[PDB]
Amino acid sequence: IETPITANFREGLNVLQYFISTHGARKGLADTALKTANSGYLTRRLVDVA
Amino acid sequence: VPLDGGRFATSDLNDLYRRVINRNNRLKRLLDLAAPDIIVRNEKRMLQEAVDALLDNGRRGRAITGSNKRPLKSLADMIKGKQGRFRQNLLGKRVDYSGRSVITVGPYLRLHQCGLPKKMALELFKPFIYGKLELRGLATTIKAAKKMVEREEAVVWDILDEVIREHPVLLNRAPTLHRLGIQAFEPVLIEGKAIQLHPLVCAAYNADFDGDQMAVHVPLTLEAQLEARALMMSTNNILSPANGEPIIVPS
Amino acid sequence: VYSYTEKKRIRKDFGKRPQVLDVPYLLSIQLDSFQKFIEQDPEGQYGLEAAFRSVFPIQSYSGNSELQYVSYRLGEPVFDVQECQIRGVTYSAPLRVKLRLVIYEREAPEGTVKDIKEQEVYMGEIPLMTDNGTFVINGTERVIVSQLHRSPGVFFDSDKGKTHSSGKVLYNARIIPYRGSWLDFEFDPKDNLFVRIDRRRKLPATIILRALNYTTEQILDLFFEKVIFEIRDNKLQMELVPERLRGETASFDIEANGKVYVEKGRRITARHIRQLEKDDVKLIEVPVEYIAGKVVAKDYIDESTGELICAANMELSLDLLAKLSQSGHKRIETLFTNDLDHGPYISETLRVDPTNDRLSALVEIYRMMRPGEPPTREAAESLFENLFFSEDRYDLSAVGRMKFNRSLLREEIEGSGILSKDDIIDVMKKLIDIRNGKGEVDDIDHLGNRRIRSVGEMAENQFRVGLVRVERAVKERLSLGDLDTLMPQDMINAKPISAAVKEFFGSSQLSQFMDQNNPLSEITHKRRISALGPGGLTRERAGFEVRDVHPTHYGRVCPIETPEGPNIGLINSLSVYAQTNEYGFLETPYRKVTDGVVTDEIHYLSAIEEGNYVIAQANSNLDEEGHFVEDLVTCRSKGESSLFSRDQVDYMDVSTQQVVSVGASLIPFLEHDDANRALMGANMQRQAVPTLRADKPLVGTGMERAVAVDSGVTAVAKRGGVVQYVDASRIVIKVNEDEMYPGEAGIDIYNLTKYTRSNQNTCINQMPCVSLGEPVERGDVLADGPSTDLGELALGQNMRVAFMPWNGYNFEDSILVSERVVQEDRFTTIHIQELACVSRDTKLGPEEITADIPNVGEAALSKLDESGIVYIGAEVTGGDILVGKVTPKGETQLTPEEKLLRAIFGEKASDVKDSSLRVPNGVSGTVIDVQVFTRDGVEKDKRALEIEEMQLKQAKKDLSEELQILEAGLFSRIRAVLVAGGVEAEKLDKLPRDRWLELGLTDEEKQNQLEQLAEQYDELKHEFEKKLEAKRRKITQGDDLAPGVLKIVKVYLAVKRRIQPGDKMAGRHGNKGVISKINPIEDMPYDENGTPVDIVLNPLGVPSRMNIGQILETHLGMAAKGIGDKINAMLKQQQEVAKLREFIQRAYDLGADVRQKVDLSTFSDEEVMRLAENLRKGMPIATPVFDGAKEAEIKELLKLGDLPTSGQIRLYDGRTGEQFERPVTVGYMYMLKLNHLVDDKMHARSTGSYSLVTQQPLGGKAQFGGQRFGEMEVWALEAYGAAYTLQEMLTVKSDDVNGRTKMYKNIVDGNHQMEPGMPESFNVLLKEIRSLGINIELEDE
Amino acid sequence: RVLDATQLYLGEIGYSPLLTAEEEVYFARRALRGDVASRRRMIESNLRLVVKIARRYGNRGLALLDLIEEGNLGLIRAVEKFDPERGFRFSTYATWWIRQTIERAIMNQTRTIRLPIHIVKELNVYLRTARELSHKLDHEPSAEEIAEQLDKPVDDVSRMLRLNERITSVDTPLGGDSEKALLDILADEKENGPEDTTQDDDMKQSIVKWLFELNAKQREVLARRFGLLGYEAATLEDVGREIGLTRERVRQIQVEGLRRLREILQTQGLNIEALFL
DNA sequence: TCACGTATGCTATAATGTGGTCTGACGCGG
DNA sequence: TCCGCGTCAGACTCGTAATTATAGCATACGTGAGG
RNA sequence: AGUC
Ligand SMILES: O=c1ccn([C@@H]2O[C@H](COP(=O)(O)OP(=O)(O)OP(=O)(O)O)[C@@H](O)[C@H]2O)c(=O)[nH]1
Ligand SMILES: [Mg+2]
Ligand SMILES: [Mg+2]
Repeated sequence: IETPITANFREGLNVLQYFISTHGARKGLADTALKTANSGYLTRRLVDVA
Repeated sequence: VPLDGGRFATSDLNDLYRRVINRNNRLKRLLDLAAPDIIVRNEKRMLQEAVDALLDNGRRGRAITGSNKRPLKSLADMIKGKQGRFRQNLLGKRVDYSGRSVITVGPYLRLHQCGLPKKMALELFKPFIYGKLELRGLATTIKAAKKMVEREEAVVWDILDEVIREHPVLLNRAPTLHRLGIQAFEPVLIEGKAIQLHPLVCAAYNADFDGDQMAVHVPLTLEAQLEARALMMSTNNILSPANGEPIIVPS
Repeated sequence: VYSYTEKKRIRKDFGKRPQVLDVPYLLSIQLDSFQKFIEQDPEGQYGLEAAFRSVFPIQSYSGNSELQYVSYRLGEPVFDVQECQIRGVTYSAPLRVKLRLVIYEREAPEGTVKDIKEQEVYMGEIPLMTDNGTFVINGTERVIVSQLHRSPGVFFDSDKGKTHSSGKVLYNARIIPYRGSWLDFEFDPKDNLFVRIDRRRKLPATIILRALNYTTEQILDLFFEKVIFEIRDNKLQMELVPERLRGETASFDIEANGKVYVEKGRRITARHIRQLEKDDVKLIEVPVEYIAGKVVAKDYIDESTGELICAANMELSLDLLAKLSQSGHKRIETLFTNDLDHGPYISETLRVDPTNDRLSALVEIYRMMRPGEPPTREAAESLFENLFFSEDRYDLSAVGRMKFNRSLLREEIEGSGILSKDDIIDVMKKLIDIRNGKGEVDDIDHLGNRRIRSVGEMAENQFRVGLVRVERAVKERLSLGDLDTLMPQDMINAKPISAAVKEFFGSSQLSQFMDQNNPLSEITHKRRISALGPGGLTRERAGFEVRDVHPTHYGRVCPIETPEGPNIGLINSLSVYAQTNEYGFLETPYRKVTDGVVTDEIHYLSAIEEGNYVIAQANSNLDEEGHFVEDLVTCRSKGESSLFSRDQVDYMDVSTQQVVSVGASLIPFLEHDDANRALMGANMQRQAVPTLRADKPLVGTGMERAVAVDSGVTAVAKRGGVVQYVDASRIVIKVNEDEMYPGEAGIDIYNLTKYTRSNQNTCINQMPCVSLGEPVERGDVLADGPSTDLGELALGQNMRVAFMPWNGYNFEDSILVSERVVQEDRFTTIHIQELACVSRDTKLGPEEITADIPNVGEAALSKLDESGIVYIGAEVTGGDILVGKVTPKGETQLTPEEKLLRAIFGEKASDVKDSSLRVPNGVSGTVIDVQVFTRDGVEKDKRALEIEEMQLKQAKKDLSEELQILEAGLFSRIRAVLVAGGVEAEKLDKLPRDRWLELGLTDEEKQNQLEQLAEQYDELKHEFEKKLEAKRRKITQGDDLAPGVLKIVKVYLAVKRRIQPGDKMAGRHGNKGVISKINPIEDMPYDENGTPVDIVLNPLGVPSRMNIGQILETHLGMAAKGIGDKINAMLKQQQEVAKLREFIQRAYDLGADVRQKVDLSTFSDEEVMRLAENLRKGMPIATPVFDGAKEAEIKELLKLGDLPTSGQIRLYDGRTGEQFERPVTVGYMYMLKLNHLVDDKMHARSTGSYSLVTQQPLGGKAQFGGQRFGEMEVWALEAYGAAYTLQEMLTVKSDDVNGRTKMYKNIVDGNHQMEPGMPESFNVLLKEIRSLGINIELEDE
Repeated sequence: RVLDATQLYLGEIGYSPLLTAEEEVYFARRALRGDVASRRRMIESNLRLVVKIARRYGNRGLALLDLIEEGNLGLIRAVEKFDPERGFRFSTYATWWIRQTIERAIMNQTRTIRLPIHIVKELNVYLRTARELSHKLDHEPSAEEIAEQLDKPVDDVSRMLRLNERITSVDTPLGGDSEKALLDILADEKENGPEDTTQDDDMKQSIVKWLFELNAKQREVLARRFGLLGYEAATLEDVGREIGLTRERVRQIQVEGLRRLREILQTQGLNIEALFL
């Protein structure tokens, strides 16, 4: 994102900085649910080969 | 099989076999009747459709939908999928003398110990109790030993304490990414329903006590006990097998 | 100006931004939507009206007979919600529909003067929505979640690369109707326009135009601009349009008049263009060589021969030009196609098009959808017209037509549901415009393109399906039957419609068990939006783009509330102020800014409308009753945010809260919390089990009261007035004259729901808030629901918390709790479990519910009464029998041992087994209630009969007290009317009230009032009779049960569960923990004052988590309690009302720029001491979300409590007595006990039952299951050595049948030897492979 | 790319000749006399009728193709028992046969647990009655309400509606997602747990040891009666076949063996302990 | 030889070609 | 080049248990029990 | 519908 968050958590985000935060946060959380699968599929391919 | 409700429940293979038999027998009939060839052909197409559905449904185009709309599970589907029989029932299985509960800290524990709830351990070591009860002659037979455990008599606790002594238990956490996701401990009987984990091994399990749970498994044979104490014990698996560094590290 | 329930306890507000619009009713969506479905509208096609007019009138295939719809009506519900929940039936209204069978003569042309038969037919019961927003389906409360789908209309999308490593962007149009086949247009790498009907095989786009009757020359005239070529004398000329060249390179020397403008081989800039245009250039001389390549527009033929020289859309040459000249054509219309802006796409597509005429095109279309089947002309016209041009099979809907027309830049919103020939061409035109470079692609994730379907639309659709299934049956029977004997009801079937709707409200993915752990859980569940289920996305289909936060989600959808799971991003909580537009788009309120001054004029803007205006931020500073203080205001437009001047500002955010959803609004210092942790915080608040004592939150936001009221779980006063009678069961209020209607008696009765079971087996208990003889207004809380304090929402309990390590007892988020918490029964929770015992009829004979049970101790039978039912109030523990039941066994061929054993005790005990319902193992509770459902024919149990005696007499008492309090309250009014114009005070009280039918006064308005009260009295008199007969019938009614089932006994257990190690607790900043140890009071860190801390949480689980909200909550919580401790001290010493008033006014009016004013004074002394008594257990404070309390305000509040500004205190170790070496942060965190109790999660198994085919042990604690030893877990044993442990796990522990029994016997024999075998799962595998016809033998040694 | 069995078959049927009245009469006379071609042509030409009937009663049990083949069997019986001498048309007579064979097949094959036409016909009347009741009673038919209308036994109506209960798939995963199939919930009932089987082993082993603890003549007429040691479970009177050859002395000695054994269970620690069992 | 569920049989106006979900992705053959 | 088939992590918890429609009656076929 |  071209606009960074100037503020910190002690300062408190404003509505716009918090909303902008959300994107990164949720992509992180979705990553754990969805990508774990490809990581884990690589473990399983490796295990079968060796 | 009959459900309790008086209803029956059956495999989809029965629906696929019935398809095949109906069309096959109808083909025998139409051959006995010397039917015109257009109709014989239709029946031969339909017979091949039914057998192909029975072997591998969905490969030959549009799979035969049963009751909900879902395609009937065919023979190949019971072998093939991850869910088949290989991955589900054979390369891994459900296991006896297995339990689980929420984990919680045991800062007082030594590295080779884990808090195992009384009621959980009572149940896991049932045959081992029955056995000592009969060697002490406190239980006349197995059904009397079972009823003494059901009544949770005071002498039974003392016997259970005696069995668990020097008997290792396997703790497992999902996901098991590397081998240290299973470790053996000597159990410590504790009043209360939560498993107590030694902090220093929390690293290997990636265990944090905000509600994580663990599987408990009892190695039954002398061989399995020894493999747990020598190979899989917490104390003996200090260094990561991945890199040389100690995994058992204060944090 | 505060309400009565607020006078009892006022929350201090640190908010500064005045709220111009109040939080709306939160359960708006569910109610409005369903209300539209059932709502009787004559015109406005909504729900059923629309459904009937759409399908009906249904006329027969012969055309003699037709069935037409008149009107419908919902019968009143057979069973109330209560009886439905107990009995396990759907709460529904019978649908009766008036229908008219009209018949025509075949001999007369269309004579309708034969037979018109009109009657009211039953078509199903429709499930009704509760006033809360739920449906009760088979005795279970369920919520149907609103859906989010792609709005019908047009969409222009493009594979950004993907196909062809060429890396070509292929543009496409998709026309999506509400009902019908999809119409796709797309480009190919070679720039050929293609049509996919119903995403079948590809066809050239021009073919669809031929089917719509377009000649080649007409097609070209539609997409292409014509360029005229005049052939004068010998030189070639062409009619020039000054711009056309524009940004092209001049291939010839361009000469105009006599004078050379362009140089050959140079690029024509703006100067050349304006020079040529101003000179008025219309002919330019050109070389003959330039036409080689130009495309002819029309068919040009030789007027001499009359044969075609060149067909339309043909590439010209020097020889075709020559032939054209000599034939006598000196004007040639050619296509303008200059690459770049004007691409020849349709020209090239016509050359790819194999079809010639209309028929040839219709045949090819017909052959695509129905490949093989020979064309007929009738068939091809019929199919093509029935695709997109039939009113019955195609319907864009109003929203489809509206979004379609706006996408094609039309003026008119409303129009035809069927596609016009002009529609299709306009769509193709826009596609091609986008390819050229003018025009842009629509975005699918944009909320302007995602529409909300709440319930009513979905119930409507399922109901249409039911009707359609009926139409086939109906039309079929109208043609076959004789018309005159046959009435309409013999043709209609109710079971198809009932089945369609039943399957929606019961089988559907969107219909789910309401999440009722707590009020917030309910309210948030009912305002859920799911992109999943039918007509939506799937988890497989769902990418990463849809899941992420879209810019348009601002003010409509919560960015921070979504399941952390596979459903992440598909399921969304609605924002606070958000609402559905008339078409079903989401919209958000905004304050209109006029001439820079910010009005209170409030406009709801849709996703598309929002893009157009510049909207200032809510935090933007307004200047005292006019414009913005600051010159450059921070605003947002075009989906992005920056500074603007004041004149540019159009609008502004209504509240600071509108971005956030309900659940997240309840998080205090959200502003200081990481969005991830905040998400899980809002998610865990839904998991909070209500404690025995519902404790308010000291650090709140203000949404607390809104949520408690709107959830419906609180009893709220409609009429108000003074409370006549309180009871732990009921509240009767006497209404005030101003709202009290002069017709019916003005006494409101609210019956409170006592200790009832939730879906999650939590406890639902309503207690009375107000005291006897309390004056109350409309909208005052009369009774508190389960997790509500005086009107406010109370999900858990606030506690004295200290952040510091203990001896590893708070290691990784592990929680150290004081014994005092357990003693005070805080976080003690109530669970009400419903167990049923079913008496069925088997092939051997009916099962008996006698107390006479083979092989049972007197200890067990003590607790059962005559019938075999446990007594009310009886405490029970695992294995105790609740309802005794025995099942008939067939002739038992016994093992010799059993023959001997049965001979020894002689307890042959007849031909019967023991199938008694007994308490599940380890659960232990008190029996609160018992229900008996019998059928009709079978002789009732003695205990069932005494239960009905109780229900009958109790019913009689209930109804009797209704008529008595209603008659007393009604004559109390007549008494006041009679005094009006007839003083008889003492004289009227002496004669009996029963003989007051004679009493009147003079004929005025007051005599008419007496008539109203007298007609009501008698109405209530008969009403009481028919009510009592209904109750009596339902109590006697052998309810109709499942086939096979003779009777059912439902036992309700009440369990009190104590907090304990393993139980899961969290705060509201997503900060979880499992309790590790309960510490004695002596051991816990204590203050200088000697007061021990309740909970010791680990400091190290804050800076990593970046939820700083919990720390601010703790500092403010201590400050709140500081002031409560001062008020508690002043109340203990009585002191002066004047002095308390002083302190409390200075307190409420503390904050730097406090919005909330509290001019204490006006409060009467009695109001003030009731207020102080509530403020004593800590002054409750509200920190709005994004407009919260500042650190400086919190430190100022702490100074008012004489607590430290650091909010750190000196602590002393309970054990040693010595001080901790540095100050510790202590204060009050509001904590929650989640549903995850160790009691329910702890499970263990040695040996049990085993699976049917695979012979492996079952899964799950309910089935007494073994833990799954997965691939992952196996690999661990493989990495180690452990080969015996692995084999054990594979063989004697799972399948190996012989092995497991043998090894069990060995372990009791103490041999600890395995003796392995072959896993039965493998034996199955073999059999399954041989069933495939593969020989899989096992070669022996 | 015509691959579908149905579309192929319907293509083949369309390619047939449509018969007239006089043509039907000519072919029908030759057909009954036993013409090969006449039978084939009448069947092939009238396949169209089967389809317009099998497609009519669709989504009721079997699939169109399956409903078309069985319907074709009706066509054959129709051509076999057609009377060309009667002026009345073939289509009229055939419609009966095609509907009959389709309905009969749909009544048998459709239900996994096979149901007799007699019960099916009874069921039909119960269901039609339920429909008329539902139209006037806004609620649905009770078993007793249906029984009252037909003047039949409540028990008989209940038995019938029980047989209507259609079958739940075991292989079908239930938990919304493919989480767990019903198979894995439902345990093997006929198979005892290792706990129960081991308990029977203990009793059996104990019996052998209990037989060599009482009198030699007290465990020779007690076990040989119950069939514990002996081969066949005899009665008091039948123990006479061995060596006992008594009726009174066998009954006194059987009970004498059990009385001494009752005190062996009171002392070991069972009797009333193992009475609950 | 009947009792009882099951099965086969015939009805004769004419009628004669069928009719749910629609969007994953990145790899690797044929 | 385009269609087809193949993979996509690992356990755990709950909760519930549906719908349709096939006419109506007379002789024919099989087994067991009673006279 | 959830829990790691
Ligand atoms: O979706 C999930 C979540 C968690 N887990 C497993 O459970 C563990 C606990 O999941 P947590 O959410 O507690 O994460 P964490 O301990 O890694 O980090 P904190 O937020 O607590 O600081 C994870 O580390 C992983 O091993 C999963 O397997 N899947
Ligand atoms: Mg964690
Ligand atoms: Mg965790």
